[PDB]
Amino acid sequence: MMTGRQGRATFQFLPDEARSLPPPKLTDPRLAFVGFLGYCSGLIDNAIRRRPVLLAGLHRQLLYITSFVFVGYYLLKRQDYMYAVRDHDMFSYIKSHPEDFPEKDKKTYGEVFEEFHPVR
Amino acid sequence: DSWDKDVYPEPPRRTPAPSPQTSLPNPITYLTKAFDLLVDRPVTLVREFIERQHAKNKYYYYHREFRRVPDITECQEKDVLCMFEAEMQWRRDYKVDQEIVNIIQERLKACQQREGESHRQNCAKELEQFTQVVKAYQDRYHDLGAHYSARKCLAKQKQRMLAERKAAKEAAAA
Repeated sequence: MMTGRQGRATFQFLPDEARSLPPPKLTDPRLAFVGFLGYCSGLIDNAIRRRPVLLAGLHRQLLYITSFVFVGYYLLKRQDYMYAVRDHDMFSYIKSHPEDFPEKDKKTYGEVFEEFHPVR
Repeated sequence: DSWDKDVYPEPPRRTPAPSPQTSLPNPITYLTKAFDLLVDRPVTLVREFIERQHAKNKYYYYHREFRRVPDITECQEKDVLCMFEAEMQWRRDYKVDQEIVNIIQERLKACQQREGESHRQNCAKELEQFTQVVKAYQDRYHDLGAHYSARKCLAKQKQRMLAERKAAKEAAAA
């Protein structure tokens, strides 16, 4: 649905306006999980090739972790941008059409009549 | 004293004076003199020893008091922050009212045992109160269900009040 957005630069991974958003922290829980996935891929690499799982290829295990965290950082950066855009469009559209989104009239519970169904 | 005497009333005790007629001795009287010397006094010595220790390092605990908060009738629909405090206050009062019915029931049971074979007459003030509170408790909290809440309590009251004002209105037209 968010394809022909008015504020848009097509075929860009991270448009310019995304730089005005806070970056994901290097201690982001999502980023730690992505790194943990890289480590799991390293162990499975040893297992399928009948190498010692925990020790063999520490250099290889290091690049599995780094590549996942490197790719994960940018995907998270774009994930938070696309959700910022959705809210930005949602709020702008609400201002442009106030009649469609009126301020609800609030009545206390002392006056609103709710039926009572006894449990007997 | 331990408990407030007003909350748990007890009419004054009247112990009739002994008046022996037989020449034999009363075995209980001598046992009472042997129980109070080999049981009561030794137990009192230990307690007095224990009581002295407590007085050396007295420390207090207080009865938590809850500030009043707006009731469910003063909360806007779907206002969780205002509905949260109102609902929690209602739950506390429900617990308090449960114990009130326990205080009254405890008094009613005590009267039946204290008055003995004449309980069916001397226990008239308690039974009147017991029926008084139980009727009030039933109206406030009954048939609400396991998932009871302040909203359902408010709805039940509004059901009773409407059926009362309608009854009062149409009584004059009889």
